Amino acid sequence: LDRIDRNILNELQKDGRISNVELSKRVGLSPTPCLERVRRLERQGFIQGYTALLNPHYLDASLLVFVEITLNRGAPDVFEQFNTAVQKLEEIQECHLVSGDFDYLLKTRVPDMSAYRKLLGETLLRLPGVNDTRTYVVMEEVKQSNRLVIK
Amino acid sequence: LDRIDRNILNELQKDGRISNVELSKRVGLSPTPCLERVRRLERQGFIQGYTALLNPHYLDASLLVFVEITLNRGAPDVFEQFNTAVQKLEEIQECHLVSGDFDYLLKTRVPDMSAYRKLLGETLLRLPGVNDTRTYVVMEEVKQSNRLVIKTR
Amino acid sequence: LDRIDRNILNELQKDGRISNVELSKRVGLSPTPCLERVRRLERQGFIQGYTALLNPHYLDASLLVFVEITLNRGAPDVFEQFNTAVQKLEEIQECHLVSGDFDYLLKTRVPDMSAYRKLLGETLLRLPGVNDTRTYVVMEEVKQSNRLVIK
Amino acid sequence: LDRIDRNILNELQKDGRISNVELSKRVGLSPTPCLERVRRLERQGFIQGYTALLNPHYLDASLLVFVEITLNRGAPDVFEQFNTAVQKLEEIQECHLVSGDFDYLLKTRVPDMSAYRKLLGETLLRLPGVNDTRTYVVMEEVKQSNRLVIKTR
Amino acid sequence: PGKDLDRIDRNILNELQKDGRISNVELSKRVGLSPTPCLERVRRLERQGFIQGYTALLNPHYLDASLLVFVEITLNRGAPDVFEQFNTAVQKLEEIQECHLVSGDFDYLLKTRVPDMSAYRKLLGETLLRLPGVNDTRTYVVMEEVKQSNRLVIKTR
Amino acid sequence: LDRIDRNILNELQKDGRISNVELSKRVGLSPTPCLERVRRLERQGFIQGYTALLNPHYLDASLLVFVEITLNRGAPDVFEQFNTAVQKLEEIQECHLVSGDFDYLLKTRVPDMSAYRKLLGETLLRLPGVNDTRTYVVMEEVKQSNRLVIKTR
Amino acid sequence: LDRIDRNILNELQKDGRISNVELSKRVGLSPTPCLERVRRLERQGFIQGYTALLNPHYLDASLLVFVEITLNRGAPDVFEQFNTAVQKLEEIQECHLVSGDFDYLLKTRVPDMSAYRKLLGETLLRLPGVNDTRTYVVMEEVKQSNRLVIKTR
Amino acid sequence: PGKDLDRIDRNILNELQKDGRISNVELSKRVGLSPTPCLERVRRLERQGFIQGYTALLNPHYLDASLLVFVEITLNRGAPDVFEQFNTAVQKLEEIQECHLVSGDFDYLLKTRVPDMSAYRKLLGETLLRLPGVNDTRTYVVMEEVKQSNRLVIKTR
Repeated sequence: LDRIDRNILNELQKDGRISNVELSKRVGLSPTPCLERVRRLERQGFIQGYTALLNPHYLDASLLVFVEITLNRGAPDVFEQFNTAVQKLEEIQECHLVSGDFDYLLKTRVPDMSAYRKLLGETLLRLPGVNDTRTYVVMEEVKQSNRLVIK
Repeated sequence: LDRIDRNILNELQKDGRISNVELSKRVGLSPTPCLERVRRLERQGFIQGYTALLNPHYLDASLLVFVEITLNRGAPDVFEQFNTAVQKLEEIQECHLVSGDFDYLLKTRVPDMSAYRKLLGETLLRLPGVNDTRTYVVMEEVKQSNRLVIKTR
Repeated sequence: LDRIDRNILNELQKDGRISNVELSKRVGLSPTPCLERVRRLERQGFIQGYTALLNPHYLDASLLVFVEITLNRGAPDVFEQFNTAVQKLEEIQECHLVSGDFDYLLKTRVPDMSAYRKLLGETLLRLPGVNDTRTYVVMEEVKQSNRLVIK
Repeated sequence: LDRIDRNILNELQKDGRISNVELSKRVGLSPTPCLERVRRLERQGFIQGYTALLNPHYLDASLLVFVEITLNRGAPDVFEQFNTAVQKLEEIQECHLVSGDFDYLLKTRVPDMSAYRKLLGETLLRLPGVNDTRTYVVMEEVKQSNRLVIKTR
Repeated sequence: PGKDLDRIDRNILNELQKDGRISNVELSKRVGLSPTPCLERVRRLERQGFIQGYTALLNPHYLDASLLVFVEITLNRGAPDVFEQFNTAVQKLEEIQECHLVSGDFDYLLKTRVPDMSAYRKLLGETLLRLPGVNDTRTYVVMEEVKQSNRLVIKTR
Repeated sequence: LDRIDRNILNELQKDGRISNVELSKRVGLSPTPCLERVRRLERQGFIQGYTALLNPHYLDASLLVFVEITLNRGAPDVFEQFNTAVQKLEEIQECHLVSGDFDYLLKTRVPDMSAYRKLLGETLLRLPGVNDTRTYVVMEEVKQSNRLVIKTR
Repeated sequence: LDRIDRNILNELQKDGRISNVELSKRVGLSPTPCLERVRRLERQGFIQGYTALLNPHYLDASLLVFVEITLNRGAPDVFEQFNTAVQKLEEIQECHLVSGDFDYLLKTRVPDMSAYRKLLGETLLRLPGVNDTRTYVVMEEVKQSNRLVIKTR
Repeated sequence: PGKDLDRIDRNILNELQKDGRISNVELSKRVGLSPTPCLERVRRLERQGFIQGYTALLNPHYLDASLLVFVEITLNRGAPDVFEQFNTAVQKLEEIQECHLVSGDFDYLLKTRVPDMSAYRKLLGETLLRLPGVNDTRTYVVMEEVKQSNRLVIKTR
């Protein structure tokens, strides 16, 4: 939880394609000193992993859509079971248990407007305990970065 | 739109921090032969870039919250203004313009439940055009991966 | 308004590509007798015209979307002017002045989810007098026939 | 995806009832040379078919009305059932499955305002799954053309 | 252009509604024809259905019913007859003079007349919300009645 | 209030065209006796007058439509203007000023849906300072009686 | 009610920890005199007791959340069960049974948003015959005083 | 794991809330330490902020306030301070003991106490709906109070 590392944190999420060469340079250390420090950050918990970003506008997935799901609270394992079922599906980026008129907010991604339809009713609406599902297609995404705010 | 490149992609996202040789190790290729190919993907538009994923639990953003915002269609630049004004605010991660009741959906991470009350109506409600702002706090984030679905085929 | 013509009406909208050869045959007359009758129906008002149907799933227009528009009643020519402005736009199949929470129901058609966005705010939301616009994209069209019901 | 075929299409829709030669008259082609080409479009999938457009004002369908229907998500076959049950009803023209509040949008033409009250709750409300049905009658239809947008280019 | 409604029967109708107690004799004078021909005339109108009946008008102020209020009933459909069950259930309460099934955000527009506000509050819910399956209700108390005439528009040409 | 009177009113309300010889038989009294009572029952102000009921469907007013009208909150006088200016309009059968999200509620009848579109805007929207105007066509007028509730006890 | 008493209550409500020597100075009377009054003021039942106010933020209860709970309309006894079974739950600060779209309203406090997710479902959803359960986290508790309104006049 | 709250100050707190009039002496006995050390102890707690103050509890039944009702206020945002203007405006009416700004379908959850139903009806609108810009309101009358304790949860370990 050292403060000096915060720089190694921001730059790292800024360009995962930065080896000790440039990573352990812009910071203010040598290719070994803190490069072993950013390594410790990978185990400490900070860095959970690394990944590359892509533009679905290319790979069949140029269509993003959110889905509000409201399932009827029946058996105590209502959510527990749901979560341990929705995760087993990769065609859905996110999913959160919120508070209000609905319970979950899935963020599924698909190619065409036709694809999504097929996703729901076949599996999405086939999830355990679902009762109502309001679909919201995004006509324009103006911001999307899992990057946090490191000072 | 290549074949082997697909596995390349799937591999890079399954693990971004990979060495040149390792990146072309279990893919079915030779070191020098195919490891720089990724550059054409980065030049064209396949690879948008690379980034590290940190745990918001161990950083100053332990709390997450969504918001349904509705912009008042006053001037045609109603949307244009919102967009070119919400980006500057690093407090919010994802921002979308959807169809339906509300118009925008913002996924924001405020360190504390109060911080959000602060973010809201001090830099949030004061956004270019806005009628209502229904907020939905997340009690349990169960899935969160910006990873797409690359399928060999 | 002859009854016997109703058959010539249904078949005609059933296959516009039916010349006197087959059209003036299935009915029960000769290639001349009523073929001159279906001609009269074209002037009488019944037949307004003929057209061919296509599947946008091919030609860039595989994305259909409805838009509820609610404009603030300001000057008496509020609708009059609107209608004499929205018609001058071809990228919109239908448009009706309804009664209720909103005033109009446009049926615009476009290629990608990105196209539509560009349509609105640039022109759609630029229409004279508009104040609120709720967008509804169709994820699945299960029926679409301008065909009426002739008995 | 041809060039001249585009003008062909635009012409056919601008006027379906056209003779073989006339269909290839002002397009920039010769009679026999290009008039049967349309067949490949009809065989492939470009031309869905031809139809005549009659005035609902002079027929027994002078009145038009839209309806926002919401189906209750009970069984996954909730949609499948609605679909394979609304087609059989020739009383309704267009039926769509949209996203948002309600789920379906039906454009129907009932001869008289009463006829609709009849159509509704006698063959309408009794459809496979349904919670609410908000109706919006049309006071003035200003635009109605199934014509698409073919642009030369 | 049909209907073919007698140029004279029209005036008859307009007259009867304008005044529902007019004598046939005077009536026949106001329309021209002899008394007898007018009687079997209004009769054939009162027969067909053009005329549903006659009634007297009372002052909603001289009798406990001064307060007039409108209500909007948006009910939940779930028994393909709900609109019928509801309808054939509001015809039993004289405390409501008009019930209509309109399109839009709500389904029913009711016109109710009660003496007090608390008289309405009573009618509301204790008999109103309890009506055949209904979600919520919007209430609009009349502040002033500028126009109110059940008179139709007979085109006496 | 005289019970026989209250009974006269009721009977009369049920049907006023009835003869005194009949109205007398109902209340159980000689013709003249209460016929002079129904007379004073008028003069006093209990009976605003008599009228016949006509079926709109048979004539020309099958389309009954209620309109919700709101006025500009600017000049306060507008309302008083609106009032004495909306009575003249024959097509407007009833107009009430209520308290709530809107200001007035007009009950109008017309033949064609077009007729309405004509009324609205050519004269309806041109009314003394009008802001909003929401329309509600009726699908079924399940009840319409100006009859009050008199208790014959 | 004695004005001095009503004044004693109020003063006491404002702050009860104050000494009698002080509470006596406020009401303008010798210590003993009304100190015996505040005593009978207790015994009678006007004062349910005394308590200190603690800031939740400082301790561990910065997340205050209200939950709307509905029960199964089956067995009527459930409610009586729910009641005497929900009091034991320390995390549930307040529970009221109201009339409306839902049955109860519980005010609970927890440290982490996780803590809530834990409560809800592990014990909260396991309550005596519960049907629906809508949660409402609070962003700002702008007012919280069990103080009543006593009129010192 | 911080805060570092004295194992003894905790019991102090729990005690003070359990009973707000306890004598310091008795208090010091209940926690162990001598009276004096306990006094400058509760003081440093009453100083920092752990303790906001002391109050007596009155019977909402022996005083006109028997009826308790909850209301849900969903207001319209349009003056980026509306939430502040509203908040700093509900703190002037003692007839409302709890006002919270929660997420979801509505914005405010208020807890109001009035003697009569008509007393509430009065508070409602005449002072309620008139509050700093608010759309509509939902009302929930308490039928029975099963649990009600402002007591927090001090972990005396």
